[PDB]
Amino acid sequence: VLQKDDKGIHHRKLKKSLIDMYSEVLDVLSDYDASYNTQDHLPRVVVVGDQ
Amino acid sequence: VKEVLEDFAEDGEKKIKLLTGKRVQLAEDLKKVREIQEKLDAFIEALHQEK
Repeated sequence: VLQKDDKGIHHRKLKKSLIDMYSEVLDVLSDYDASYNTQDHLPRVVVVGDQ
Repeated sequence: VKEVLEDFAEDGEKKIKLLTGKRVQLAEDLKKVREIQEKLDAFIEALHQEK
């Protein structure tokens, strides 16, 4: 029931976040292809920096 | 003849009771029910955003 509440009406502003659904989208793209090509299909922010 | 054709062009009843054979009438429903299709689907997606 708690998981349903998260999926449906969680009675809190956090419910049905569209970024939350994007996280799953990118995860499933990663699952589809270990190779980078298809992961590159969809946007994300990639942070690089000096060691 | 031009006078007769103009008089018949203005006559809506003559157009209704002459030159009635085309199938365009059936297609007019196919195209017109697009407003009902939009209101209903948009209402269902509103049921899905609410729950």
